[PDB]
Amino acid sequence: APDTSVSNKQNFSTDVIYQIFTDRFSDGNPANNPTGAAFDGSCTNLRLYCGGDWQGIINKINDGYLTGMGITAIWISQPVENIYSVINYSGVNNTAYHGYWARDFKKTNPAYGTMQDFKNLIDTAHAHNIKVIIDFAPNHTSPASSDDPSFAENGRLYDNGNLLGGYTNDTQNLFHHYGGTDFSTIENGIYKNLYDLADLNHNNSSVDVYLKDAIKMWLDLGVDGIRVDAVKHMPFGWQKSFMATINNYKPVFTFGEWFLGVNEISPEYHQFANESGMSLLDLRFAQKARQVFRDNTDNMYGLKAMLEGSEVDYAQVNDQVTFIDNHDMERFHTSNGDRRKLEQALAFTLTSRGVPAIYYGSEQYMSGGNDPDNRARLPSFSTTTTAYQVIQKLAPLRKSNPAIAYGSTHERWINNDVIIYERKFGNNVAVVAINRNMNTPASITGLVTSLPRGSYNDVLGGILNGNTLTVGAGGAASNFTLAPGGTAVWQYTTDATTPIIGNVGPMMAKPGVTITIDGRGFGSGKGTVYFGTTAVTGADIVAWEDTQIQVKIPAVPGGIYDIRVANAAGAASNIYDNFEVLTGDQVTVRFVINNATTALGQNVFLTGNVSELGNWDPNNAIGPMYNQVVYQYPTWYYDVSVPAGQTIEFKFLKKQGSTVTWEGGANRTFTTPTSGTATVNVNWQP
Ligand SMILES: C[C@H]1O[C@H](O[C@H]2[C@H](O)[C@@H](O)[C@H](O)O[C@@H]2CO)[C@H](O)[C@@H](O)[C@@H]1N[C@H]1C=C(CO)[C@@H](O[C@H]2O[C@H](CO)[C@@H](O)[C@H](O)[C@H]2O)[C@H](O)[C@H]1O
Ligand SMILES: [Ca+2]
Ligand SMILES: [Ca+2]
Repeated sequence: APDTSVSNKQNFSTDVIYQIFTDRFSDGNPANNPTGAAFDGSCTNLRLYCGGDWQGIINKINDGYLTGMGITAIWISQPVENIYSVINYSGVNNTAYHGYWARDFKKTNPAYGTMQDFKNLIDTAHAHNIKVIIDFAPNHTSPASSDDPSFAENGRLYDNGNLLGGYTNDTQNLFHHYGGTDFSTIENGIYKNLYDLADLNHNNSSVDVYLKDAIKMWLDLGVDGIRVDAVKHMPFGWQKSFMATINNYKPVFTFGEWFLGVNEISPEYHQFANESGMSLLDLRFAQKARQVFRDNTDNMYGLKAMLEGSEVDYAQVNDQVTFIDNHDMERFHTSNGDRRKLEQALAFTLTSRGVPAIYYGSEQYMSGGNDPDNRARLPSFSTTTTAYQVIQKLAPLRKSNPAIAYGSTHERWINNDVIIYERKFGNNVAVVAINRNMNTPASITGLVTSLPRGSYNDVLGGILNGNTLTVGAGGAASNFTLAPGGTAVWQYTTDATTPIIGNVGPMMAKPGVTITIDGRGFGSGKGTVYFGTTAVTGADIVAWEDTQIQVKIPAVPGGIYDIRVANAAGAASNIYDNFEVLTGDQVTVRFVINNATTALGQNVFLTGNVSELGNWDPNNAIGPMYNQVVYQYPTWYYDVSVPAGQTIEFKFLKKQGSTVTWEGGANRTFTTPTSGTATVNVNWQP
């Protein structure tokens, strides 16, 4: 199948995602609406159900509203059954319209529809070449007070109708009971409760296996992607085993949100984005795009520097999901805001690297403050707004032009208010020019591009005051004036003759998993795939064609490998790095060490003899370990993903700056479980 086929569940950079709060989009079946205090058909109380469902999305795919726009992926609210309570917080009533207060991850939320309606949604979407991404929030169940069991449904968790337990009188320890987080430390935000949400305990084998069987079920129903909620609030080691479960079973694109405050970007934000096996929502992209296109708190050098920083500080910049607003921020379009600012921000995101997500209602110029104001029902299904037409013209180029789906980003011209960047992949080119200044025309001189000679017509059709670009010999464009607010897109596509890899998915799996390598110039004759120096040929390559290769991972040692393709004539591609071959299936083990006293700046880490523990390299050791909430200093603890069913050797070590202090004595050994979790409790060997 080609790389752009709806069948490619692993990579999404040729797609445009439309993010739908299911309840606020379209009520196609009123019979399923919540009644009573839980419902507000006028949708003026934005904390209640307004009635929107999966038949509403099916109807908007069928009648062409979403396909007319060129949307190839929808991201919907979490599909699982939620609590039915109307909770009153300080006079204001609240319901699970949002889908985040789960109670059974194996059933659907009936307000959205039945299992047959979810299947009709998947088959309709797929028959119209639309991929379906779902939210999945394995961090917690719902609001609960252990002191007051009558509040809400007391965090209760069910398994396909069978009650597993509640927050009050949790004798099985399905949940954490450390109090509520004050967000002071990452550790404090993982093991304590977020607000009043019953925090699930993933170190309990029953919660662990349940959440993994639950996501496999949704993979079997045909979903094509998962957005994992609250990744900043769950142990990294448990998330790595959760990702391994998906990838070793039916790998689909998975991403989450590490939230960063205004310009406060974290290393661990990037660390996790590189280590976990999942992609992140690009907060830095959205922040800078609002600072430059919306609030004018920074200028085009700020935007250039963020686009320059991302290509090198993300391992997979093509898997980062970009956006300009979403459910957690004020809407980009404000009341006194010029609509052209939104239309430029949209054209920028749709032609920029990554996987673009469009928040529902953007194209209908919705405005609103933060939650719940940014989640109003969308007011209209007009197919003639300028923003609808911008998406309609640009979104197809993700499928048709490999430079927008996969290419590099190079600023070809810039000043305080203007940027012209080129996107490049092999022979394919796209150039985009944006003038954010709404009163001054910008005089463009000396623009050089990679386009061949020709008179390129603006793909946007002049809608955002764009112009034709006249390109001469050597990519030099003749000068032009970019209109106030002007935006133009020019492109050229041809076949590549050489292999170029644009994306690989999944990026972490064990031997024998089929990975998808997407790009151009692979050719129709089966060739060779390299994991490091290891050649994979013939029947281990499941499918080979010019834009897509599907190949089984060879039985190589666990660790990080570079991938490379050679077509049937021996021409080799660029190197796709940072691919993690896992030693096998994973389980998360908690490691606890007592009597490890440290100095100022000295922390405890773990390493051992498998790639998952860093293969005895102190710089690739796991940690720093934790020591405040589940256990207190001098006892340190940490949840680590390790290969299932085998004996690993390992040792702990303290590290302050460059000095590694190893504990003495002999190496420790431990035989990991086949599934579920385990705890290892040891004492510092001097
Ligand atoms: C819990 C969230 O924490 C971090 O993001 C916050 C961030 O701290 C704020 O500064 C920013 O202004 O808003 C973000 C959303 O609160 C973290 O990195 C996020 O990834 C995480 N996001 C999730 C988590 C929850 C799960 O409940 C959602 O909240 C919902 O639950 C509350 C309480 O039940 C409801 O009343 C809300 O209406 C729901 O949105 C967040 O929206 C989601 O983004
Ligand atoms: Ca309904
Ligand atoms: Ca947690």
